[PDB]
Amino acid sequence: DKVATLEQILWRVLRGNLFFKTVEIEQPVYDVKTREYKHKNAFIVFSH
Amino acid sequence: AFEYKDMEVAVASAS
Amino acid sequence: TELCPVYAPFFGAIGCASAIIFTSLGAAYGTAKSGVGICATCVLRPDLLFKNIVPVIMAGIIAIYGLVVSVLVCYSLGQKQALYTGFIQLGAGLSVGLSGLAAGFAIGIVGDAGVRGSSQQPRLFVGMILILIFAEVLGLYGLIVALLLNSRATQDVV
Amino acid sequence: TELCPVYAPFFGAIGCASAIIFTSLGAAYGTAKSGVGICATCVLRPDLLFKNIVPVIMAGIIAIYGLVVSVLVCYSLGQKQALYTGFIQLGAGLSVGLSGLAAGFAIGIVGDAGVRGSSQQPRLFVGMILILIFAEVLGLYGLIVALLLNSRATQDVV
Amino acid sequence: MTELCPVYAPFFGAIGCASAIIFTSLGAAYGTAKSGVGICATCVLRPDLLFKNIVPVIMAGIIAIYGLVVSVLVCYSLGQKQALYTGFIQLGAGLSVGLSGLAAGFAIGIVGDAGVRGSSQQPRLFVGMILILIFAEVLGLYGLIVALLLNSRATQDVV
Amino acid sequence: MTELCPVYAPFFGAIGCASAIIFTSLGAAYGTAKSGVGICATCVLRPDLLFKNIVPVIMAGIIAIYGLVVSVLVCYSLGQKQALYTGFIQLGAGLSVGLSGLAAGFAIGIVGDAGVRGSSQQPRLFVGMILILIFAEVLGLYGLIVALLLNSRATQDVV
Amino acid sequence: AFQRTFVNEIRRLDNVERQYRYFYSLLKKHDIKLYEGDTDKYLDGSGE
Amino acid sequence: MEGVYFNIDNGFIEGVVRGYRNGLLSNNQYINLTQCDTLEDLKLQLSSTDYGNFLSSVSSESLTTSLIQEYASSKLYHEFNYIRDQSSGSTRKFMDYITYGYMIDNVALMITGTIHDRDKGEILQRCHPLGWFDTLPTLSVATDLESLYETVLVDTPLAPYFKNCFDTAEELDDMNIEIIRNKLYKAYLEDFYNFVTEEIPEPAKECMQTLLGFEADRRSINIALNSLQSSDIDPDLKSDLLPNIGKLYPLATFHLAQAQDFEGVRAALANVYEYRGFLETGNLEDHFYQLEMELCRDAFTQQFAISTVWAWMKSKEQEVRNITWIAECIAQNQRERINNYISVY
Amino acid sequence: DILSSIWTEGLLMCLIVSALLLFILIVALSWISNLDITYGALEKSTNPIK
Amino acid sequence: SNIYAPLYAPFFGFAGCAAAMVLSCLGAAIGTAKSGIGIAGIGTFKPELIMKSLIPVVMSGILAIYGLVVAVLIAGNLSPTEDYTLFNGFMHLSCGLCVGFACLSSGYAIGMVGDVGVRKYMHQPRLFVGIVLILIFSEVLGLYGMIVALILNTRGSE
Amino acid sequence: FSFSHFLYYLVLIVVIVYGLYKLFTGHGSDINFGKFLLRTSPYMWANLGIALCVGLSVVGAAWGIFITGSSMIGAGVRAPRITTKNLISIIFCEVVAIYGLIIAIVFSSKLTVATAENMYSKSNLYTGYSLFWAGITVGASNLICGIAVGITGATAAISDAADSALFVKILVIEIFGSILGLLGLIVGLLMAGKASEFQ
Repeated sequence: DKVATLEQILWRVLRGNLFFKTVEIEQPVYDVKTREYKHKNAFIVFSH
Repeated sequence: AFEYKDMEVAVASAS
Repeated sequence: TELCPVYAPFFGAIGCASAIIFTSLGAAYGTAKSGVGICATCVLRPDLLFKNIVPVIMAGIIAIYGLVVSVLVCYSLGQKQALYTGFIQLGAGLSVGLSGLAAGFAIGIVGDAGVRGSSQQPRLFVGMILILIFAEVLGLYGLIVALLLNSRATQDVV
Repeated sequence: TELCPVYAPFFGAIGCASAIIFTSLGAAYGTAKSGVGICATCVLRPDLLFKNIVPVIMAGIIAIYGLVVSVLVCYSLGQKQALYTGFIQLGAGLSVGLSGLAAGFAIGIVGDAGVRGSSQQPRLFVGMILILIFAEVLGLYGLIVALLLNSRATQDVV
Repeated sequence: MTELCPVYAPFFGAIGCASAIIFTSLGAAYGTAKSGVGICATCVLRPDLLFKNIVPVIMAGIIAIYGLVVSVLVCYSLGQKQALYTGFIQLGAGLSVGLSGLAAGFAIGIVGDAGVRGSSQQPRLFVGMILILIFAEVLGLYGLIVALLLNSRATQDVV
Repeated sequence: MTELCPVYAPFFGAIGCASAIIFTSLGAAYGTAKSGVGICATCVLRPDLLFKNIVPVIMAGIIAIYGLVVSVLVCYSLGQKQALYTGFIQLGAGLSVGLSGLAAGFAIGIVGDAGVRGSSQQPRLFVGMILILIFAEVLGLYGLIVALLLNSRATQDVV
Repeated sequence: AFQRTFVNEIRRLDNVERQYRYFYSLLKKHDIKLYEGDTDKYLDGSGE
Repeated sequence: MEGVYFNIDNGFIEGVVRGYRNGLLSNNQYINLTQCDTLEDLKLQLSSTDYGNFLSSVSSESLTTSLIQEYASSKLYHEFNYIRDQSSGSTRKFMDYITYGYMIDNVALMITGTIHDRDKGEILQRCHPLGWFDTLPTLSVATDLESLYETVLVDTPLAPYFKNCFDTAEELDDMNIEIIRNKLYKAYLEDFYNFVTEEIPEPAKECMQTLLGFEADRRSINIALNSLQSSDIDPDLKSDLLPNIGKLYPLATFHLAQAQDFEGVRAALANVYEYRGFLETGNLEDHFYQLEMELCRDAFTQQFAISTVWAWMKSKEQEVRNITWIAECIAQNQRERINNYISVY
Repeated sequence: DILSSIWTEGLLMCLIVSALLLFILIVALSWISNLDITYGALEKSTNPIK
Repeated sequence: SNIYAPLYAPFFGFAGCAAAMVLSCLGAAIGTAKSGIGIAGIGTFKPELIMKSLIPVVMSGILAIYGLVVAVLIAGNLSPTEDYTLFNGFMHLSCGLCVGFACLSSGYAIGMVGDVGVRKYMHQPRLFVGIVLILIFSEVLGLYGMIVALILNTRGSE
Repeated sequence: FSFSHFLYYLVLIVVIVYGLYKLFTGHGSDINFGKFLLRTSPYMWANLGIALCVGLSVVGAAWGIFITGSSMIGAGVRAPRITTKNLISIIFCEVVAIYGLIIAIVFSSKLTVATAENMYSKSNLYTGYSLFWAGITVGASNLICGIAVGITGATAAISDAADSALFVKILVIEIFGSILGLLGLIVGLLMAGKASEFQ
């Protein structure tokens, strides 16, 4: 849900010099905090 | 009278 | 000649146009209204794409109904035809066109609701297919009425 | 002949098309307005899906009434018909069209409300069915007037 | 002039030749302006997907060519002394292509902007966008088939 | 018929006799409703000002009496064999009192609502809103005078 | 209702009912079927 | 008239919210709650109302005054979210406009809590779950406003309301955040009045105009009575905090913007008829709550109107304030002022 | 003594019936166009407070 | 034959009956429906005030009696055997329009004042005598319409 | 932009310019509404009366039914016992269409075939005029009656869900609102009383 929100916020912070990258996770990760299945995915952001 | 209560119609009926 | 006047092929060409115009105008609403909901719910669940493509296909069958009726009307026009043939051709155009328009509204709204609903509950998809079959026969009834009119256009015409 | 002029088939051919254009346009409203409430209800409780599809079926009977009147009226228009038969065919088509157009709207709105309010309070299924049966006999009343009026189409006309 | 081909008979053929390019231009204009705002909003964050997103505009450009084809086919059958039958046929062919292209252009714009906005967050929606844009492109193709069949007759034993 | 007294002539006096009572009833109804809404909303806290604040309803009921007077004076001039001149005079005499009474009814309704809602908070405002409602009522009287001066000429020196 | 007699027994017994509903809810998340003794005869029947 | 086209998409909503109205506690039920001895007696006595079996599955000894209002508020918020999921078109916009006023309070609470260096998780609780907006916890960074609006607030629906707010360019203290909150709430009340005027039909139009006028008047009086305290504000800098609607706007907001002491506020309200019985009293907010409840009761007489959705939502929130006030007196044995609840139904 | 040469009493009846049927069609499609979906029931929101 | 009595003159006389009944029924229904909303809106708070508050529902029922009297007097001057000149048809159209628009305006006024009067009656018991006086002033409009119609009805039937 | 208002203003401009042209040319009697009423066939007027009677009665019944039915289903979630109590609010809306059936049954017995000569006579034109306006009168009165009784039925359902002692007092208003359709029926049967068939 929150990949586009991160990428938009980090675009507006880093002024268009971001190197965002993401790869999906095909199985749902059952959480206990909430009680749904929650499709997640990875991210990496490069900055010095 | 008394009747059989069937717990699944009593657990969803409470909360 | 009081039964084949000069303005008699106006209504025939108007009906031949009206079939494809109103069925394409209904199919376009169904396709657009469904595809906005398909492209919105498959940014998260991309493996439901070829399963959710059903309401766009059922919206595209209506244009084939209009095409069949307008082709069959177009192969019966002529310069010296009667008013009776022209009135039958206009009625057969308007029936399939406006019934296909109604079925296109129904398919568009129910596809846009049901595709967005089937991503939360996986068991709703056969319910959407059950409702979309009841919307698809609303164009098939108008197809039947238009073909049944068109069969009477030249039978005892003098 | 001034008793059977040449524009006399027009009032038949637009009365036969009006029976299926107006009833399918009401069936589309009933089907879409009910199926949206069906797809919204069954996200949380999907075991009520094939029980709540009654107002989609019941809105599909009105298009059958329009199809029946369009078949009956199409079997009685010809080139040399009179104005008496032409205006009776117009009256039958307009009767079943205005009666199927409002019954479909009422079935849609009441079926939407009933499908949404049968999730909470499961006793409101019987109330929904009892209101929807009384909004289905209105298109029945138009069917009855159209048949009663078509019974005198071509019997003593010259 | 005479009874069967009067002097107001080339009026309908000129309305039919004009309205074939006009409503298809309206359809192409909606599909280009509506889907092209979604391109300029998407390609700020993802610039290298620019030429994969021009495909709704190429789909909208084909609809304007259909009206061009029908309008140049009708224009080489106009005459000072043509029948009312020919004017009616040319009017119907023009209206068929025009209003079918108008409906197809509305559908291509409304699917295309949401598809471009969606197929950048998800690189698997490109194929689905192409497929739904194919189903809305063939509507103008159906209108073109109907108008080519109408213009095909138009002079058969018209005297 | 006669060339000066055609058969369709008492149509016009039929539209003039009706429009004197149609449009004054709309003005009287607007004035009465728009005033009475303000009278009910004010007398919740001040019930002793109930009979003093009902003069906007009395000012708006005189308009219907104006229209009633004109409609019963036109009616004893209508006949089967009258002229077009008489029907034109009756049409104009109906329309003058009708639309002038509609305007007076709108003014009485608006100013009566605003003055009844304000006079509970200031007892020296009531004579000031009487003085405006005289100016809002003589408009219908001007329409009445024009209608009666017209009606005094619908039969004089005709043939 | 809080001033009637026999209200402390109701509080004790529906505390027990609350705990039994908690047990039945805890038989979810680990799919264990309830016993369901179908002998509805040793309580209700003839003889009353 | 109004009932001809109202029930096409709002009849089920109307019937459900009128049935919600019928569960409001009347005056005898608060007397029966007042007579309770312990808090379990309050639980049994609330079980015989339309709250019934909502403190089931808690305990007999984990029952606390905080937990009672937490559950009684969560019931209300689930009911609001149920009504809003069945709405479409204009009613959905009406209920989103109800939500924005809680979003503003969440924004001010998060920005204030960021300055005092406390935990993000404890500001994310006590933070009114109805105005949520998923990017809210991102407000715990970058303590000036220009790095808040340019990163996260432009995507919110609160973005049009930050127009009159950019006159500072520094970090924020407790005064500046309250100025920002008052300016946002001014722009919100004016925009929601303008939405009601152009788009809601008439018997709900006039009801929502007088209800939003009351809200604007109460905001104006509290801003005037919180600005004569230990501060120094230029009088034209205070007229930007008072909303442009209500029945005390075109004259009395000129005088409240210039009131230097407490007698300048009593002189400004002395001309308006519905007020000036308020500044000699016990509590001052117990006049506003009483008058709001008499306004909300009058809104339930209009039958084909969505103002009912407002009038329920403010009445039920009064009810959760009453029960807590009883539960704060039973758990602390402070029966002296226990009958000071506010009940109109 | 006829009505007209172009606005005859047979063209006018066809136009009266066409105008009535167009009026009913336009009113019905205006009812059709004001048809919404209530999107809030078809999705779900996180809200980690609740 | 008779130049003053053409054969289309019954059309306007029946349009008089239609206007007189339909617009009076509309005025009575607007007066009854808008007033009953306030009567049932006060019912949840003070139920004991309802049986006194049924004055505007009875005030608006007399309007349909005005239209009914004028319609049954116009429809008794119509016959396919009698003479029935155009003057009589123009008079009956004028009768119908007078009664109909007077009763429509009076019913609107009774509806507005009855709604706001019954709703503001649960707070002040002394406000009832002022409601009845404004409701008497709002009902004389339809009486004026009926007087003009009775004078025109006895004036054109000669 | 109010495009329908632009259509209204265009129609008004064309009507005024056309009538003013016919006056100033000298041919103002060419716009002859009386000759239209003698040359138009009486079967048109009779069948439009029958069709619009039953169509408008059914439309009013359906309108009143969804107005009362939506609120009755919404007020039954918390009080489900209002359902069978308030069914007669729907019964009053649905007898509106049975009156349209009765009128269409009475009037369709007069649709006989006339002869070529003796066609546009006084009696046949009278029968067309009477059936047209009688059908319009009973259909429009039944549309208005159905909508009014539907509004009162929705309000009575809300009041029954509030307090069950209120439904007896709100049912009185539905009795007043239902006499309007019966008066429409009486005037429809009386306007076409002396009208012969189409001999």
